[PDB]
Amino acid sequence: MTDRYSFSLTTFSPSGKLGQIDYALTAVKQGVTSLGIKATNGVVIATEKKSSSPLAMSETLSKVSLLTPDIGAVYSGMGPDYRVLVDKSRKVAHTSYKRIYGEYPPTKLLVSEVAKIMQEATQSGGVRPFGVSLLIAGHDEFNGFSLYQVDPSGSYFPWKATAIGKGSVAAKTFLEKRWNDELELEDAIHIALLTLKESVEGEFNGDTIELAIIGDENPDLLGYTGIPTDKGPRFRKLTSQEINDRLEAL
Amino acid sequence: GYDRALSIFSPDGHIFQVEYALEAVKRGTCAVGVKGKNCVVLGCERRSTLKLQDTRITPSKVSKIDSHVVLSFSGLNADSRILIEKARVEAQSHRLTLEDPVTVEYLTRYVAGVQQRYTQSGGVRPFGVSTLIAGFDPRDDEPKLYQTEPSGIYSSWSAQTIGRNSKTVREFLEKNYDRKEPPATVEECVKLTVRSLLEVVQTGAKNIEITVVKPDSDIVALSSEEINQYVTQIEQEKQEQ
Amino acid sequence: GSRRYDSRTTIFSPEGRLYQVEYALESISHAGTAIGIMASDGIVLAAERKVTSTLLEQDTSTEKLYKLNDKIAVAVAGLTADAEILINTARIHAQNYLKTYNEDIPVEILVRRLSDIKQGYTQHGGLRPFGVSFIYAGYDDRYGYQLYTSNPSGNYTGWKAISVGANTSAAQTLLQMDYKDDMKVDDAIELALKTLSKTTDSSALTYDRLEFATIRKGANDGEVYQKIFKPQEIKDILVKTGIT
Amino acid sequence: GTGYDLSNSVFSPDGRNFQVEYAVKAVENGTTSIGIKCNDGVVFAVEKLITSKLLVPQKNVKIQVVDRHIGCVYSGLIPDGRHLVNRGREEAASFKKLYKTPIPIPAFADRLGQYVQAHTLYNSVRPFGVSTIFGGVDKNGAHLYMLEPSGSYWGYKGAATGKGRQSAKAELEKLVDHHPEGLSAREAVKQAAKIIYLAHEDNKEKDFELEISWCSLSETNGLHKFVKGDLLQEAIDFAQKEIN
Amino acid sequence: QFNPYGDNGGTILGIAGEDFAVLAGDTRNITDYSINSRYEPKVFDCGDNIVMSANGFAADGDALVKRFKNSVKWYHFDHNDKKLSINSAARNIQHLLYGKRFFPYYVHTII
Amino acid sequence: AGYDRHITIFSPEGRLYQVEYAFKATNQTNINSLAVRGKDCTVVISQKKVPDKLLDPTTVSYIFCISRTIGMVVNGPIPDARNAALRAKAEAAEFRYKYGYDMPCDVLAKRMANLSQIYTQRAYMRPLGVILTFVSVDEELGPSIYKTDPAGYYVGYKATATGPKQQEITTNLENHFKKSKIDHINEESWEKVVEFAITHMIDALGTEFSKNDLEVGVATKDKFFTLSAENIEERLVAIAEQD
Amino acid sequence: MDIILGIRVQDSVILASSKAVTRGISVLKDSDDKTRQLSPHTLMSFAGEAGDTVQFAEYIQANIQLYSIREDYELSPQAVSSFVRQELAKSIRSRRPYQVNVLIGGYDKKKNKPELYQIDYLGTKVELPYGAHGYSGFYTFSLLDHHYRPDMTTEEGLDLLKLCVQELEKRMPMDFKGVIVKIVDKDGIRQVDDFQAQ
Amino acid sequence: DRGVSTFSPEGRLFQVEYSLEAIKLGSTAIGIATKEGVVLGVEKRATSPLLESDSIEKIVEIDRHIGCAMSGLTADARSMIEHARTAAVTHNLYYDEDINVESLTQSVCDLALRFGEGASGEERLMSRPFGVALLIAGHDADDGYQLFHAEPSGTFYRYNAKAIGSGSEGAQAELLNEWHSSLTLKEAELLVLKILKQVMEEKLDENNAQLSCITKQDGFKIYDNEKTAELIKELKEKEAAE
Amino acid sequence: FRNNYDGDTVTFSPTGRLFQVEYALEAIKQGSVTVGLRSNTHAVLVALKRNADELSSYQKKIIKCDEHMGLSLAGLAPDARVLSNYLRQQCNYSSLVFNRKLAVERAGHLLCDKAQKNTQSYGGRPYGVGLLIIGYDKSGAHLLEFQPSGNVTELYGTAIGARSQGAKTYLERTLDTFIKIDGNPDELIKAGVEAISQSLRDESLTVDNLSIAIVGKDTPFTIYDGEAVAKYI
Repeated sequence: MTDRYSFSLTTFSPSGKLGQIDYALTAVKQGVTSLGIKATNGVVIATEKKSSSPLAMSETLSKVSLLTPDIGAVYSGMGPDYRVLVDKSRKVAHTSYKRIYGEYPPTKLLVSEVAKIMQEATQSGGVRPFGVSLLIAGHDEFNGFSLYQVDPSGSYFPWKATAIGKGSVAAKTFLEKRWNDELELEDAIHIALLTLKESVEGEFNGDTIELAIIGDENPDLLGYTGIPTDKGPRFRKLTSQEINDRLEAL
Repeated sequence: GYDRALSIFSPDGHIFQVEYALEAVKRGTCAVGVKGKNCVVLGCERRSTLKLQDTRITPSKVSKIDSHVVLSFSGLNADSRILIEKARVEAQSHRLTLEDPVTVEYLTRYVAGVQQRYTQSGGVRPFGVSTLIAGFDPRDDEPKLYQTEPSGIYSSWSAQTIGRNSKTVREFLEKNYDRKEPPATVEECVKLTVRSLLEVVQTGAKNIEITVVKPDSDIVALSSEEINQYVTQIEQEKQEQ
Repeated sequence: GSRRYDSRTTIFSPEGRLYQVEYALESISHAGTAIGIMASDGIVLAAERKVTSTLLEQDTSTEKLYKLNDKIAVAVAGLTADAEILINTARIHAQNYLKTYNEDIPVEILVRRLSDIKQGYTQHGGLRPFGVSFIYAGYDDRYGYQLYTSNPSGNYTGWKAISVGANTSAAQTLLQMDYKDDMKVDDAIELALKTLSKTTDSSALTYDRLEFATIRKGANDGEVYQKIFKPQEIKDILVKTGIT
Repeated sequence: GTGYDLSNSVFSPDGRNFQVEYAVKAVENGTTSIGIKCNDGVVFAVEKLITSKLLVPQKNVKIQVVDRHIGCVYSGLIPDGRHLVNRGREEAASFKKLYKTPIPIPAFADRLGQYVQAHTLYNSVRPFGVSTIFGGVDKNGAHLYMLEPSGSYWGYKGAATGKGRQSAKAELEKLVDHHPEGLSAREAVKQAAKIIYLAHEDNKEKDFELEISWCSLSETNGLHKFVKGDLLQEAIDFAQKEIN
Repeated sequence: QFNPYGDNGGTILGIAGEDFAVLAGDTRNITDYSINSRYEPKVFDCGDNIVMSANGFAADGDALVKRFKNSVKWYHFDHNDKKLSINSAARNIQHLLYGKRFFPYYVHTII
Repeated sequence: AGYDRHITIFSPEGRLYQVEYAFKATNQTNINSLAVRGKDCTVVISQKKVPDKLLDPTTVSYIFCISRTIGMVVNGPIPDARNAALRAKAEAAEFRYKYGYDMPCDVLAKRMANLSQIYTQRAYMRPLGVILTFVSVDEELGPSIYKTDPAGYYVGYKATATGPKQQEITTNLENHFKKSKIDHINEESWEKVVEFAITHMIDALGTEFSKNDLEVGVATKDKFFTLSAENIEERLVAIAEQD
Repeated sequence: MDIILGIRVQDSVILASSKAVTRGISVLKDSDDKTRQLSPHTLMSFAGEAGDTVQFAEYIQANIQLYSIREDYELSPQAVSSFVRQELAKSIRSRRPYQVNVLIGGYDKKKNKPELYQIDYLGTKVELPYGAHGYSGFYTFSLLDHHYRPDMTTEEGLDLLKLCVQELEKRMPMDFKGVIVKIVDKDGIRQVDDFQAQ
Repeated sequence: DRGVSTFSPEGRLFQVEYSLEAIKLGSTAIGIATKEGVVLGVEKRATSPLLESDSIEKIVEIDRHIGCAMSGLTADARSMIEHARTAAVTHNLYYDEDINVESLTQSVCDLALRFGEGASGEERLMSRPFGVALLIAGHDADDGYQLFHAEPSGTFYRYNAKAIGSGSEGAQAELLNEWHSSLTLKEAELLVLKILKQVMEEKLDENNAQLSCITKQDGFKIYDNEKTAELIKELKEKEAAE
Repeated sequence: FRNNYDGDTVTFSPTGRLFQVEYALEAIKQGSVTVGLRSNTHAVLVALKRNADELSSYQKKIIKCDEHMGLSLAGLAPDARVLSNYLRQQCNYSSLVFNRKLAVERAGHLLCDKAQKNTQSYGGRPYGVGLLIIGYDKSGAHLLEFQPSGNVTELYGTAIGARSQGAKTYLERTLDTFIKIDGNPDELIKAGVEAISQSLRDESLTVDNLSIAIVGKDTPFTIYDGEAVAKYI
C-alpha cells in the first residue's frame, strides 16, 4: 500500500522533448474530429458521435458538456479522461469562483483553471498527462464570446475558429477559407456542418452528430420566472431534429 | 513523499553524488582567500562567456552572513543562496539566544553541518558548492579563514582557493605565502590576492572582485579602479625583470 | 517497488551537471525569442510568438508577456503552462510583501523568490524542473529600472540587454553591437525589433507574431506606467522603425 | 518484451499477474492440507512433516481458530498464513463489536478475500504465499472455503491444497460420488486421516504427524475444537488399516 | 463533574540510621469514613536494596511504584545488571513525578 | 524507456498497454454474458461453468446484488469482481444516505467508471481486469443497461454482450433489433424476456444449456433478483416446447 | 502600566521610557531600558506583560536585522511599523496573545523626515506627532495639545517632555523612577544621559 | 537498481560492506587501553601545507570520562558525537551519575543500521550508513578503563588495543606483539607514536599527529603540541639506543 | 536467473522462493555456533562466543528477556538486540497488564509475526539473525528455534550457526538421555557442553570463550560467563 510513485513520470529527454506530452498529443490525433467556430453573436462547437456499437445508445454518451450556463466544452482523444475533467471543471467553477464572487467564472479564467489541472498532471508524482485536447466555448459580460483550445501540456490559445482530432489539418484549412469577422450564428453552424462532413465516413445526421451553441439567453430553459436579471442559460445543445433541419439546406 | 536514496556507497567506497558535487565546484568560477596579520581578503573571478551584465544588480560572489562574517563560494549559484540564507538565519538566531554574534568557527560548523545532512538524507542531493568563510570573532582581532565542501568536511586555512583552475593558484600560494611573516599590511594582503588570480583570470580588470574584512565589523568592497591599480603595479613587477 | 521507473531528476552527472536542467534549457532553445532592453528612461520587452495561425485570436492572446505587478512584468520562454504556475506564485508573493510592509516589492526580492522555487525542484522532490526562462523587467525606488533573467536551474543575473529562447547566441551578438549606456526607450524599441527581425526563423516579422511591452515613468505624471501593446499598436510601431 | 514478472501489480501481455502465480508455486511446494464438509459441520486436517526426532510431538499447532466457530488451515509459507489469520481475527472482532452476532462464514470468506486481493493491487506489497482452507457453522448450516493467493475463493464440498493436492482431490471426489446424502461428522474425521496418509505418498521420504480439527453442530455445539486423545488415535488406526 | 482524585488515608514513616534504614507504614486503606481494607501493603521492596512507599491516592501510588519497579528492571537490561544507587533512584523518581507535572500523582512518596 | 508497457504511462503510439492487457484479463474466465431490456424489466444472462466436482455450485456466481434495485454481472477474475462488487455496494449505500434517494443505474456506472479512470491515470493503483454490466429498472429512465470497462469508458445499451465470443452475441442481437425496429423486447412478463435471452444465447453460441449451465438475473420495478436452478429449469422447458 | 512617551519634532523623534520594573510588592529595578534598536535609524520602546514585553521586542529586532543583512538595505520606519502591526494582529487571534504596546521612533533617510508610530497589543497602528500608551496619555496629552509645534527643535522637544514627566511625577500614584530619553535623527540613535536634572 | 538494505548472496549488507571500504581510505586512529588509562592517537593528514593542522578535529570529548577518535568520512561522525554527548548528559540528568562506556557505545551503535527507503520496524530516516569508524574510550567504576570500536554495522568490540584506518592491518599486527597487561600510561604513549610513525605516509611530528588520554583523576585531556613533541623526542632516543 | 529476483524481499522467484530471506538465513550459517536443549525441569543454552582479534573481547551471544525467559543469537547482533528488546517489552506487557508470565509458545508467535512483516513490504529487509529461545512457564520447560523466515519450531534440542549439524546429530542421538535429566542442572549443562564440542574445528572451548545460560523450575534465567563456566571445560 501507499503511493510510492512520488517522482515525475514525465521528464525532459536529451533533445528537450517532454515525451509523455508528445505521446498524449498523439492520442489526440487518433481521436475523432471536433471543431469550434466563433461568430459575432455566438460560438458553435461540434463533434461526431463515434458509436462503438449500434446496440449502444449514443444519447447517453455526451461528448459535448455544459460547464456553466454560459460555457460549454468539447474534446478529442480519450473519452474517460475528458469526463473526469468535466467533473473537475464544474466543481472548480464553484469552489474557486462562484462561492467567492457570487457569479459564474469568465471563459478565460475557467479555461485557466482546467489548464492548471492538466499542467499538474505533467509535473506531479505518479501521474500521466491527460490524453485529451479540449475546445471550450463560452460567454461573459465583459469579454463577450470566446473560444479556447486546451492541450495536454496545459497550454491554451484563443481561437476564432479551429479543429482537433483525425482530420484537423484538413479541417483548419477549410475553416480558414470560409471564416470572416462578420459571420452570424446561423452561418457559423452552416460552416460547422460543412467542415464536419469531410471527417465523417459513415452516416451524417442528427443522431451521429453532436452540436451545441453559446448564443442568446434562454428564458424557457431557466426553469423559473421572477428575477429580471436572471434571463437564462446561453448554452444550448441542439436536438436531433434541429440538426436535421439545417442539413436539408446544405 | 519522495525519499529515494540518491547519495549511497559504491563498491569501491565512494559516494558518487558527493563526488560529482565536487565536479560542479570544479566547473564554478575560482574563489581565493588569504589572511594577513590583521585582515582577511576574499577574491573571486567573473565569467566572460556573456558580457552585457548590469554589475549593480547582479548578485555578487561575496555575501555577508553578518556584519563581521563574509562568505564566498565556488559552484552552482542557485545552491549557494540556500546555504547563505540558512547561515544568515542561524547568525540571527545565535544573537537572539546566546546574546553574542557567531564565531567564524561556529558559522562554518553550521554551514558544513547543513551540507553533510544533504549527503545522507533520502530524496535530496548534496550541494554542488564549496564555500570560503572569513571574518573576525566578536571582540577579537585574530584573522579567521575557513573552507567547506559538499561532503561536510571543514577546516581553517592560512590561504585557500576553490573552483576552476584552483590547482594552479594553490601551487602559487604554496610558494609565495609565508607563515613566519604573513602580509602585515592590508595593501600587501590584497596584492597577493590579485597576484594569485592573475595566474588564472588572464588579464581581467573587470573580471576580478576584491572584498576586505577588518576587525570590529569593518567590511568594504573595492571598486573597479582600486583593483585595477594593483593589476597595473603587479604587471610592472614582471616587466622590470 | 517504484525504484525501477524512477528517472532520478535531482542527481548530478559524472561531469557535475544536472541532467534535467540541461535538457530543460534545450527545450527553451526552441521556444520563441524574447528580448529585454534596459534604457535610461525605461525598459523594453519584445517577444516572438511561436506557431501562429490566421484564425488565432491575437486580441485576447497572452502567451509570452505577463504582468506580475504594477511595476514588474515578465517575458516567457519555454512551457507556457509551467510559467503560469510560477507567475501566479510571484503574484501572491508580491501581494504578500505589500500586505506586510505597505510598500511595493523590490524587483530583486521577487526574482530571488521565484529562482528559489526553481532551485527547489532541482535539489529535492524527485519532480521535473520548470521548463521556463524568465526575463524580469521592473522598477523600484532603490535601483530604478532593472532587468533580470532566470533559468530552470534557479540561477538569476542582472542585465542591460538580454535574450532568451531561440537563437540567443545570434541575438546577443547583435545587442552587444548596437547597445550603449545612454540609450533612450524609443531607440531601445527599435533595437529590439531589429534584432528579432534578423533572428526570426520565419519569412518576415509581422505584427500578429509579436508581443510588445514598455515600462516608462511618465514625465507628465511622475509615476511608472506599464504599457502592453495592442495588436494595432504593434502594427504601427513596426512601420515607424522601418520594417512595415 | 520481458520483465513483467519482476513487479507485482503489473499485467503481462496475456492479462496475467505473474507475481501471484509465483506465490502459487510456493503453495505447491508446501505441506498438503484438506477440508471436508459434512452434514452439520466441517473437518480440517493438516500434514506435519517431522524433520527430526528433536521436534516435540503435538506442540507445533498449524490449524488456527478465528473467533470461536471458524477454523483455518493453510499450505505454503506458514508465517504468511498467520498474518492472514491475525487479520481475520481482527475482522471477526470488528463484526461482533458492531453487529453483535458472530461473523457468518460467507461474510468471513469475503473479508479475507478482499484483503488478499488488496495485496495484488500494489507493487509495494507481496502476494500471500498460502492457500487457506477455512470454515465453520453459522446461522444457516455449515460452510467450507478455499482461498487462493489471487484472492479467489469458492464454496467447497471438499477442499485440498499443497504437495499432494492431486491425490487428495481424487479421494475427495470419490466421497462426493459415493455419499450424495451427506457424510457424518464422525465419518469425516476418520476419512480426513485417510486422505492425508494417502496424500503423504507424494512426500513419503520424511515422517509426518497428523493434526485434525472439527466444527460440528451436534458434536461440538457449533464451536471449533481440536481432535484429541481417543478420537485422534481412532482416526490414525482407521487410516493405517486402509493404507495396506 | 468527575473528580479524578481521592484520599485513601494512611501514614508512612522513614528513618535513616548510621548503617541501616527503615520504611514503615500502616496497613489501613480507607474511603471517607469507611475502611476499605485492614491489611493492604503500602511499603514495597523494589529490588537493589531499595524500599518505596507512595501514600495518598492509592491508584496514583500503585501506578508510581509499578512504574519505578519497571524502571529498575530496565536499568539492569540497559546497563549490564548494574545496581541502582539510592541517589540514582531518587533522581529517576523525580522525572517520573515531573513527567505528570500538569496532572500530578496525588502521593507523598518516600524511599 | 521500455517500462511504458509496465506502468500506466503513454507509449510512443499514444496507447496504454496496462489498460489493454487488463481488457485481455476479462476473457480469462471464458464466460459469455448478455443483457436485454423488456417492456418494464431488465434481464442478464451469464454462463455458469463448474469444472471441479468438489465446488459448491451455489457459491459459483458472477452476478451480484448491489442494491435493492441495481444488479451487476461481471466478466473477469472473481477476486477483481468482488473488489468491484464491494465498492459498488458501498457507493450505493453512501449515495442513499447522502442524497436521500436510491442511486440510479447510470450514476453508479459513471462513479465506477471514474474510479477505473483513476487507475488508468495514477500509477500505483492497477486497473481491475473486469467488465461490469449494471442493470435495473430506473424510476426515471426505465429499463437500464450500463457497462463499464478497465479503460474507464461507460455507455448505455439497448442490449449488450461481453465475453470471448462477444462479437457473435452482439451481431445476433443487432440482427433482431433491425428486424423488430424497436429498441426493447416487446413483452409484458419478465419470464418470456428471460426465454428470449436464453434462446438468442443458444443461437449465437451454438450450444445447448442445462439448468446448471446458466445464471439469470432479473431486474423489475423496485427489485432485482437472481433465479435459482429450478427457476431456470422452468424457463428451459418453455423454450423446448417452442422449437 | 509603565510610562512610554513619544514626540516627533522638526528633525528628530524623541522617546521617553520609564526605568521602573515592579513585580507585586517591590521595585526590582530602577534603571531598566525599555527600548530596542531595530535598525541604525529605527528605535522601538515597549510596555505590557512581564514576559511578553522583551520576547516580542527581541523577536522584531532579530527579523529587521535579518532583513538588513539579506538585502544590504535599511527598511523605512513605515515599512518596519507595518511589519510590527501585522505581527501583533496575528498574535491577537492566537492561543496566547502578546500583550505588548509599542512606539516606533524612526528617521526616514530617503524622505529626510522624522516619523513616530503608535501600535497597541491589538494591532492598532497610527502615525502621530506625539503618542503614549496606557494611562500615560491621560496626564500628558493636554500639555502636548497645548505646547506642541511641528517646527520645534530637539531642545524644545526635551523641555516639553520634561513638563510631561513633571506632571506624571505629581499626579500619577505609581513611582516610575524617572525616564530614559533617546533621540532618533539623521545621525542615528543617541541617549540623553542628563535628563535626571536637565 | 537495488534496495539499500539488501543482503548479498553471502549474507552481508551491501551498503555496510561498502562503508567499510571508505574507512580503509581514512586516516589512521590508534587506541591502547592500560590499567593507568586509555591513550588515543590520530593522523592529521593535511592535504596542503597551507592547511592549519590544529583545526583538524579527529579527537573529540563526549564527556569528562569518555573520549573519542574517528577514521574515514569524519563529517559523518559529527551527529554521532552529538548523539553521544546528548546520551551521556541525558543519563546524568535522569540518574545523577556517569554513563557506562559500554552503555554509551551501545547508544551510538543503535543509529548505525537505521538506514533505508522505508524499512518495516520504526522510523529509520537515513539514505546510507555512516562512513566512519569510532574509537570510544573511557572509564567507569564498574569495568574500569575501556576501549571500544564502533562499526557502521551496529556491532562493537571491546579491544585492549585497536587500530583503524589506512594502515590498520599493519598496525593491528604490530599492536598484537607489543601489548601486554602490565603496560604503563607513558609506555602506551610512546607506543601509539611508534606504530603511527610506521603507517603514516608523512614523517611524524607534533603537527600531523595528535595524542589524547583518559584517566580517572584528570579525565579526558587532549595533548598539546608542546607535550607531544617531547614524547616524539623521547621515542626517537629510545629507538636509537637499540 | 537469481540476479533478477533478489533485488528486494517483496519479489517472488519463478520457483516460489524468496532469495532475500534465503540470504538472511545464510548470515546465520556464517555466524558462530550455539546449542539449545531441555528436559522436563530445566532448559539450557550453550553458546560459542566469537572474537575479532586476540586483543578483542568475545561478543555476547545470550540475552536475558525476563526472569523466566531468554535467548541465544546467531548472525547479526543488532538484529538480535531489536528482536530481544521487543520480546522484553512483550514479557513486560504481560506482567504489567495481566499480571501474567508470558508463555514461551506465545513468545514464539510474536517473533514470527514481527519477522513476517519485514518480508511482505517494500523497503524492508529480513532480520539477519537466528534465535534459540528457552523458558519455563506454567506448562514446563521449553525450547524454540526462531528463523528470519518467520518459522518458529518447538524442539527438545537444536543447534544453529557454523558447523551446527554436528551438534544437531549428537542431540538427535542423545535424545532419550538428556530428556530424563530432571532435578539436576549440572548434568544438563554437561550434555550441552558435549553437544557444542561436536561442532568445534578451529579451536577448543576455553574460559572466556564459552557462554552458558539456564532457566528451570526453581531457577531464574541466569547467564554464566568466564570463571563460572570453568568447571565445565
